[PDB]
Amino acid sequence: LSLTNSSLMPTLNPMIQQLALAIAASWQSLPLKPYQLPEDLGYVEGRLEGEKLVIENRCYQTPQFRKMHLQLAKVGKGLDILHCVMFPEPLYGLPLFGCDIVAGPGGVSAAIADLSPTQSDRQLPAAYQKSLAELGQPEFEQQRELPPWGEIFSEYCLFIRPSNVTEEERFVQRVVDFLQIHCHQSIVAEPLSEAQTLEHRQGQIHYCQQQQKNDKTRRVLEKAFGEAWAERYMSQVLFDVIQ
Ligand SMILES: C=CC1=C(C)/C(=C/c2[nH]c(/C=C3N=C(/C=C4\NC(=O)C(C)=C4C=C)C(C)=C\3CCC(=O)O)c(CCC(=O)O)c2C)NC1=O
Repeated sequence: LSLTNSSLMPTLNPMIQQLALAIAASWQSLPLKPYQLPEDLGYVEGRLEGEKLVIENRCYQTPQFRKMHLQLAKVGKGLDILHCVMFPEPLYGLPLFGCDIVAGPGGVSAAIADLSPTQSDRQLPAAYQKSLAELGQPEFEQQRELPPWGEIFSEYCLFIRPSNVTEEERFVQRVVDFLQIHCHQSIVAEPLSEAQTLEHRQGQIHYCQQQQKNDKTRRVLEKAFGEAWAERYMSQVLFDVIQ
């Protein structure tokens, strides 16, 4: 999963670079297998009437994680995006790790990270609640309220505009902490019952359906590739509904 030869990495916002490295480091020694995206996608570029969008995809799986997708993107010279989701295998009932960072010439505008529930009661498993609580409440000067579709995110969801380098680093460290908890819980998780697996699958389906309501992503994709491409990308590459 080496990022050493990434074409985008050298030109991305430093917070995005550090987060990409931290995600890759978390995954590096796992029992990884490739996950083939639709059309074996790995790098793509598109332009219509405006700026070009350039995307680099990395995607893996393990027995506990159905799909581990790290996607870096740049629109034109200055708009930088990191997208990451670890989709759980429903059999093990783990939450969804996700993060999104958007940055421009004015710095990072949006930083989101969560471990999101899949249970019918919309709660994280008890072990996650406990480990997350023990991190303490992080201090951020510019909190942002989630849009309605963001009901899918846990009570521990971060959504901020970082105010300075200190906050950028605090946010990255909290994502590192989330990944450490997630990787640990994955090694103590056992296969669940058919009824429980079903429940968790539905939580993941709902997560994907709600993520597809995000017009901030959709507009960026549409401006570079058009409506049909954006719909296929969001529904098949980013947030595939398992069935
Ligand atoms: C893949 C391509 C991709 C694009 C083009 C993208 C764009 C993107 N996402 C954004 C917001 C956002 N992004 C998210 C969250 C997520 N988004 C996610 O993909 C995941 C996994 C999460 C959460 C774990 C949220 C909650 C917002 C704010 C939405 C809003 O303000 O309405 C914004 C607005 C930034 C701002 O208001 O400062 C843009 C331009 N994000 C992307 O990932």
